[PDB]
Amino acid sequence: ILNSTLSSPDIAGFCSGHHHEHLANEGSLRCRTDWEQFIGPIERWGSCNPWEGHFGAVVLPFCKPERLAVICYIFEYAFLYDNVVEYRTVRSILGTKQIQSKMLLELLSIDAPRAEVVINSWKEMISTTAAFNNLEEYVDYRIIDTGAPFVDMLMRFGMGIMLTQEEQKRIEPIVKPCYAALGLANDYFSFDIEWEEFQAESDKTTMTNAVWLFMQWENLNAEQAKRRVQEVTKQYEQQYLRNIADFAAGEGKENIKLQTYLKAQGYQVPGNVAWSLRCPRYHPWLCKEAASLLHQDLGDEHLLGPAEYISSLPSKGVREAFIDGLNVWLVLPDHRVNQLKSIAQTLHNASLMLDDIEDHSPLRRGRPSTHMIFGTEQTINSANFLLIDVMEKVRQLDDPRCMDIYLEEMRNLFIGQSFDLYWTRNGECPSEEQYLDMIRQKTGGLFRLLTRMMVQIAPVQQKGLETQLASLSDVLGEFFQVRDDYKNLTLDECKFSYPLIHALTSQPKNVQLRGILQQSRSAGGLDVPLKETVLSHLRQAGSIEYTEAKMGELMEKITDSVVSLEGETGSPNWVVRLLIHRLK
Amino acid sequence: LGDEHLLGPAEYISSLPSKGVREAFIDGLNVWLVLPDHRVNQLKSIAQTLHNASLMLDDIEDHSPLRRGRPSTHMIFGTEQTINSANFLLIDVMEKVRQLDDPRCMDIYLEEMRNLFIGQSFDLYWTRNGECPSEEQYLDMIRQKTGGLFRLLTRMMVQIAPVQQKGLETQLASLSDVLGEFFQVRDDYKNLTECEDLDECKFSYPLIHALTSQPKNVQLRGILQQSRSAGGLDVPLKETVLSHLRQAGSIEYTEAKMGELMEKITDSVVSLEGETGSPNWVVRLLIHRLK
Amino acid sequence: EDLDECKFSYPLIHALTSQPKNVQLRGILQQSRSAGGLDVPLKETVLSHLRQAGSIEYTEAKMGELMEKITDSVVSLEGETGSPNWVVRLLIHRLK
Repeated sequence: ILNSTLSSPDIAGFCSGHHHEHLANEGSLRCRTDWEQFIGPIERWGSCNPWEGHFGAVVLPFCKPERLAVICYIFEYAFLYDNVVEYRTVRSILGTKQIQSKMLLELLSIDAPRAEVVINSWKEMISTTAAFNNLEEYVDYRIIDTGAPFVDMLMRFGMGIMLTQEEQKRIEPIVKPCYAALGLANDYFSFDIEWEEFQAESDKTTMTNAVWLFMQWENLNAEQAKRRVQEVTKQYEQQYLRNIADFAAGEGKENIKLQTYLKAQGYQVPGNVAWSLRCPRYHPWLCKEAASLLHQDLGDEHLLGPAEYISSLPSKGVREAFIDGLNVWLVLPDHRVNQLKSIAQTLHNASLMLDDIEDHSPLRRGRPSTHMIFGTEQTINSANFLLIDVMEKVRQLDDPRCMDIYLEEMRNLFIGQSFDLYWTRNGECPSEEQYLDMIRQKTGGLFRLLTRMMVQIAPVQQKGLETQLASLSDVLGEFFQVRDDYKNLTLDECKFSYPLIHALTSQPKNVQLRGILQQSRSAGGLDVPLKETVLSHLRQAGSIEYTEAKMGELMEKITDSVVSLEGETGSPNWVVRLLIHRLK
Repeated sequence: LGDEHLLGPAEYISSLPSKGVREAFIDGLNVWLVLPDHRVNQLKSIAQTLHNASLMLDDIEDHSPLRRGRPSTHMIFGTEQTINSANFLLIDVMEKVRQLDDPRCMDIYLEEMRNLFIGQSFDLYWTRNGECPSEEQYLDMIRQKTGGLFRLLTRMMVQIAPVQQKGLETQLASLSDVLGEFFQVRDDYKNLTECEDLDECKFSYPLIHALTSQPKNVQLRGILQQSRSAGGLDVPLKETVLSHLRQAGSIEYTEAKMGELMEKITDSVVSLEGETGSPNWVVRLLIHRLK
Repeated sequence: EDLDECKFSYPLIHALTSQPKNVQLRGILQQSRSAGGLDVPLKETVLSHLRQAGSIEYTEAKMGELMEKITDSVVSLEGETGSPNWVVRLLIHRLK
């Protein structure tokens, strides 16, 4: 039911084929006031056209009045949005953002369905915008460069109707006359000014416009450049009705909606034609009387809990005693010495707490493990928070760059433990060199962190020898890992270890060993006497002998690096000598 | 030796599509504060990274094989490897924080990532041991767990921004606490209306109103115990639970606090707008989008 | 069912042979062993990683090149025997 109640041909050689006013007119006006508020000063006459129709006045008088005011807001906005597309800089982005959201808030206020396609079409049109040969390829350029699909979807929003894609492909050739018309029809009048702007566009490439190409494509100047447009548009309008007659003879014999929708889509071509004839937007001189007309117109426990248990178990006390030794070489105040020992004790408890979960270890030190009294996940939280509690203490000891050292020896710490976990789930034997670098940056990483923090916040003069202590920490981090593997063999997770790499690198025909390992990774844990066999093979191939060739080589390089420090710095330290002896 | 098996879990959780809730909110607070554009993107990486560390851990404690469709990280890369890379993303974040060029920004970060972890500790009690919480303890657990990533972004965003503006933190922080309630309560309501809401024996808002009032419903406290023994109820069982909560009216008492939360959120935006005097339509594009 | 026990097939071998750093593929084929059954959501993911790495494209080559060797060899046997085998072509044709 098209309402002509409020909706009131040879144009320039071609073209053979709203009463709410202020509700629409002022609705457009609000846009200009709002846009100047946010974006920038008002400019070239908008969709208004006092005599031949303020866009929607003639272009779409059939839009439902209630949405039309917002559609006129859109009509102005779509114009205004293009009108400029045709601290302050970020505010301009901010100025964009807000008034950008003003439409959606208002547009989604009326209804969802029609907006959906319209929303999708709108950004699609903009995306399409961002050597002419024939007429049709520029039509493909300007079918969506006019915004017409979005506009006729906005016209489909005009009466708030949808065009299903099956019918769309059906009407795609049916509306192709009009779809291609909006291309050619728009240029004709726009060209008259666009080429005036084109003649001022200087840097212009081949000017994207049907008409101006026609002056020089085949040297059919103006009246003949019109004539091909006339040959297009006078036909394209007759052809529109001719195809609408074909539509009337075919798809739209009594097709109700698309018949009334092509009726509105039939006033589209005359609506832009009537609009383009005498608009101040296109003829600025009218602006003054046009403007003159407008002048007339919840606790603490349950998080610290798991940390209390693992910090109250019988400890060996190695990491805590390494700092006790180096301090004699390094000399730092007692207040700052206990601080680091608290950091070392906390961080070490974080590593062990995540261990038993990541190696199924049901007990440690002979007592129940920490993931059996508080749960598997409540333990992970406590670990992920102790990593934050250490950072609060790192700041506390006064230094700006002591934290960057912590943030580096913790990336290296985690980089190595990732590799170990790979080699144990996706069973894969690492090489001897690749195993030595993993235990280098996963056990010695904590020793490095305690070393490079002490050698940085010490009362100066202990910076030249920094490298040497980093060598001790690196050569000693290895020692613990290659000494634990013998203390642990004299595998319940079948963890690849230093003796075991030698076994499966010296006999690549020891089928039995691969089969006491794979039975351990599958059933879960080697059973009691099957471990007896695994010791036997390692005894028949060296391994046990070889591990004391590296426990010795390491034990000679530790004593070599200790000697250098003592002599180079005079003071003979004896805490480290006692610690080294008890380690043997 | 290399650096691939650590960042591996991070890349996978980043890949899967998302919503943009954390991202859009920062743009909403952007036009009340006039931040530069160089700092905001640096501020937006902390939101993506920290929310990703949350997800990888949360799936571990749910045993949910899939997130949104595509599989979870703890089923492609292993629980042990996904926990390790999760703790690395935390340390990675505290590198971006000191790249923001401010001393007390770090203090803010390690003050609201401790309240973000007390809330989770409580939430993991009430599911492993099976203790029905109180209605007010629960409403305090969510303002810290899911409303803690919001306060952390807010207070940081007002400390980095050009100072000028007075103690806007007072009203702006209060917005974050209430917005975290409208998000968790919504997630609970849009589970028992069509699920995995009860497959973890997870206590939600409907389930703490039907369990305190009607305190002799021996049927419900029997199907909430089968969950802890079978690792999740079956489809017919939940239709019994869902019909059980209707009689208690919990589905009706959840939609009553949701309206209050949307009223207190609306009021705060209006009151803080009358102060600044610059209508932030972006926050209203959000507000209608969650109704 | 081939991935249900992770029976190494031609496409899977080429995918792992080509990319040494497709950590995801290594991970899923371990989930297969650790649990016992590759679920459907994971099984769809495996197929995608092959296509992005080709693999399936490589399969057609051998599966078509093998057709070259047999077709050429059968003609050779056809000539020397002096008796046209039409029943081996039927088994061949009903196999394509």
